[PDB]
Amino acid sequence: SDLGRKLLEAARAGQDDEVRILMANGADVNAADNTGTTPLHLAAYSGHLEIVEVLLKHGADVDASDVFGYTPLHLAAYWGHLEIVEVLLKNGADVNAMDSDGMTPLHLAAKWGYLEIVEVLLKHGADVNAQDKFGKTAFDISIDNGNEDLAEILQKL
Amino acid sequence: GKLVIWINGDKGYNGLAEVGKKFEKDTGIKVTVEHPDKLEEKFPQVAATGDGPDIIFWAHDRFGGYAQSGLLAEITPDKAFQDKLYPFTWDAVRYNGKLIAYPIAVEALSLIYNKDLLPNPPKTWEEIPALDKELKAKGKSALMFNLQEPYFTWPLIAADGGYAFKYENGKYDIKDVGVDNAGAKAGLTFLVDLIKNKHMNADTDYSIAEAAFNKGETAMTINGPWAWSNIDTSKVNYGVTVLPTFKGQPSKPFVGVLSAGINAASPNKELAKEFLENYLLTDEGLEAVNKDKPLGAVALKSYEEELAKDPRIAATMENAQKGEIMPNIPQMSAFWYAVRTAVINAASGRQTVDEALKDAQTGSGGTPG
Repeated sequence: SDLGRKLLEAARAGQDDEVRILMANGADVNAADNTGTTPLHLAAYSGHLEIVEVLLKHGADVDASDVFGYTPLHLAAYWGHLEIVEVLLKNGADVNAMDSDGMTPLHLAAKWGYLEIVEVLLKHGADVNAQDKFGKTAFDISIDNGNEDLAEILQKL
Repeated sequence: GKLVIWINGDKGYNGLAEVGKKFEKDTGIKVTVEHPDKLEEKFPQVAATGDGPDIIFWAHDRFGGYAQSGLLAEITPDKAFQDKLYPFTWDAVRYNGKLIAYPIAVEALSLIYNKDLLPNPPKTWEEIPALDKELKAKGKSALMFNLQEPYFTWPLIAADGGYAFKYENGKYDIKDVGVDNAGAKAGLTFLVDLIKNKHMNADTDYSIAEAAFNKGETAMTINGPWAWSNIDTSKVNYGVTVLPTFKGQPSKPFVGVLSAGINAASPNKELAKEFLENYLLTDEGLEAVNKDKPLGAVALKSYEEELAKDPRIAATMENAQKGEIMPNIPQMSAFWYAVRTAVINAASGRQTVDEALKDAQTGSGGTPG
């Protein structure tokens, strides 16, 4: 509601202190807007580690999915925020969550050749054989984006 | 022996009036220039015989309806005069293979960018995601433009094959709509993915985009010559250039051609023809009105080459030439409604790209296929 929007905005803008005040005024940690985007999605996308931690501590749903099927973990991998990816995984994030097109966080990290994120993901059980709507795997995504390096590594199919 | 003219209030009617001043000083024909609001919505009501202006100035798209109900006279410029104008501009004033008005100015969207934030703007849409991540790290946004009107998102959607109505030598096939094809779907899906990945927000409108760019918050925006003055006031170091390509194909923005039509019920058609071809459609003629209010790119090759020295005008003309002339047929009205709904629903996930475009296709008067 009132505090609902405020929390999303603060989380997006990395206003750590604003988040503190809002939570104290009864703001819902799991407030979701029109598209199903939660404060956790926005902090995971913007790369605000301290805020991600705070929301998780207050009970933020680690696997909330928006209208496109994205979980905070998808946004973290796509935006290259390794620290946030780790925290999410430690709080129970589904390493193999799939969006509406069947893409997993591994597919997204693959599009950019994020080696460290790929490792943390694999370690947590990411299915390297997972296929999306276009029948593509993380490997196929690496070639389509010209990430020869990551491509050669994902060779462990 | 009197020529009455109707022109919008945002145009240079003072300069145009100055033009009719010379005509009157060589023939004695009293030239009157008026600019009543709702003139375009009023013309078909007042011009329906009885009496209305002799010459009406307006975007060519509105002239299709006028010709539909026989409200405009068929003009017949000679092969010599026709060569003074860019060929594609004559295609915007055609109705059933019959010229119904004279091309005056040309407008189309261009890519506007902050030179300080972005030295060399992207030549392709595909590069934008990477560019946005690079800029987001420096506290900046790559691109921000009005996503609420299909007029602004069409350039991308049409790039790989999409189109409104098929145009074939002087005519539109009103039943052949191109919003449901593979090209349109490819473009709209690329746009949705930008929103899905947070490179853009589905709620960004005209005002939000404008303020963000003029405040140096975003590296680029998409807009026409009408937005230039406000950017000058913001003092942002900006450039205007060709729109990015999508799948190697140029973005195809809608082209609008300010045109002057003659009232089919006008008793003095020869005069009107004389005025337009020999007094307005000349280097001095257009320059007279341009000084009172900039026209942007121009249909008259002659004066266009002089104006094209301004790189912004050269970009406008380059984008227009690569664009899609806005269809002047009545069906466009439903097209706008249908497509606006499709993009908004696709962008918010309320509908899938396929679903959304399938609805837009039939809503525009086309067949699924």
